[PDB]
Amino acid sequence: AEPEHDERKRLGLKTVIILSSLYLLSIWVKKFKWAGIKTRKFVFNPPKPRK
Amino acid sequence: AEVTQLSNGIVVATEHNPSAHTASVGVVFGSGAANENPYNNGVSNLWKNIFLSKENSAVAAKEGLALSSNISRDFQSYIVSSLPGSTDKSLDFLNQSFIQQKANLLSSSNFEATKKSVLKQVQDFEENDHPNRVLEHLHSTAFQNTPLSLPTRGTLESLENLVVADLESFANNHFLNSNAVVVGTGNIKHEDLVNSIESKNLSLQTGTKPVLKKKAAFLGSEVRLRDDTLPKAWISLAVEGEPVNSPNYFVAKLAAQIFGSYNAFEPASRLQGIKLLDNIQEYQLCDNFNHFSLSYKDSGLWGFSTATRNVTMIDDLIHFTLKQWNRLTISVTDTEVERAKSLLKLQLGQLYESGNPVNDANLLGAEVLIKGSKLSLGEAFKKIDAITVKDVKAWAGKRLWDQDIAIAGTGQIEGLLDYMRIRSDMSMMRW
Repeated sequence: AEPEHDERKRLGLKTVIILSSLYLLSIWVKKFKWAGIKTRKFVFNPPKPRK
Repeated sequence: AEVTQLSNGIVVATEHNPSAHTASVGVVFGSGAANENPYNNGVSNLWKNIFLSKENSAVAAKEGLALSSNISRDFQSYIVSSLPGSTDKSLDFLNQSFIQQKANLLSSSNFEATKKSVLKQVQDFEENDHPNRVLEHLHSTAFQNTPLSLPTRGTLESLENLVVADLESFANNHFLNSNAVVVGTGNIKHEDLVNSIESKNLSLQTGTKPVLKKKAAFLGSEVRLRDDTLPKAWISLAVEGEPVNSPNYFVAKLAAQIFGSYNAFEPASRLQGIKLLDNIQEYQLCDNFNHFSLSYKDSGLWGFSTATRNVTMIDDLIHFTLKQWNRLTISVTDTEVERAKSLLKLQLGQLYESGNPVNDANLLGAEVLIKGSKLSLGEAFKKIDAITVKDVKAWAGKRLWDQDIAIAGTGQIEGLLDYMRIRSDMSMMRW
């Protein structure tokens, strides 16, 4: 039905390993450069009431 | 015109200069608005203003002599100008009204009037001014939780909680004899060398200056005050400069002169300059530059500042300035280094040789406390003629290649992209 079982499984294993590693790296980098805004703090000040 | 030091209880340094004829004895303290913790911020300011009000009122009616002061980070600069031949009266007054006694000046009514005047002044400085505001914010953001970031003036909340006792404690813990030079800039020669040593011309509480625990640090942050009511914008980049007494001070100062100043409303400034000025003038990208490299004992800051009427093209100004800074460490024309050397020589010559003795007194005190001995401008010329493109390349590669930047600008800043297209673009070029 598919004379490609062995090669398919091997390529799938290679691809899943590469993709898993890449996905974890992407998680880390997203945590990294998004951290410049996921921790900013705002402090309000009541502006002087004059107009 | 030679500077003479010594160490007899109190360091005494003199710089005779027969050109001018306004003798100005002085006193300089090496601990100002940095060696004090944030909760008592404006004590130096209160001292400054009580001096400048009541002692100024007293002196002129007593004799003929003005008086001034200053503070930058660690500088209780404190100068009593006079005529060439009346310095003994100046020292007598300085003895009898600044180091002792500290009780007749610190009256309740006088202190409270000073308190309200200081509050009003800091308030309208926070309201009206802007470039100095963003500069103080830059210092505050660069040195978070470090005894260097609190402003020279202070904060109203900090000001309101001071009456006498903390001011007295600061007086007894920083007016020592260990770090108190007696500058003599003007046209005096040796009377300052002898009269400063008398029966009791010696600061109270001899001892040492209490050293702070933490030293300094650097980390990038924003303190923007985004408000659309004001017309223009304001930005202030920064990268960690070179601390005083380092073999990189002058090369950093040169790197703070290649770009130079600018003012887009002058026929003599829009036309000369370097590649960025050619690239900006096509539109009205900006309206002002101010390149500077401030240095302090703890650490130093290589500044930048604009004030742009245009509010939509902020990012392009930032990107162009960053590309110039990026390529400053890859290729500099030798003629650019030559022109920078000449211009910087002019700037130092103008600064150190101003006709006003007060500024020379300030700088002499600064160097004598920090370096330990004044570096004559002649040696500055000889040691700057040897600065070659290799040295600037090395220093720029050390201090300006993927480094933390601190930016803090008030006004209309919403057009400024926040932090990644203002930092990660600072080396993007394929070096």
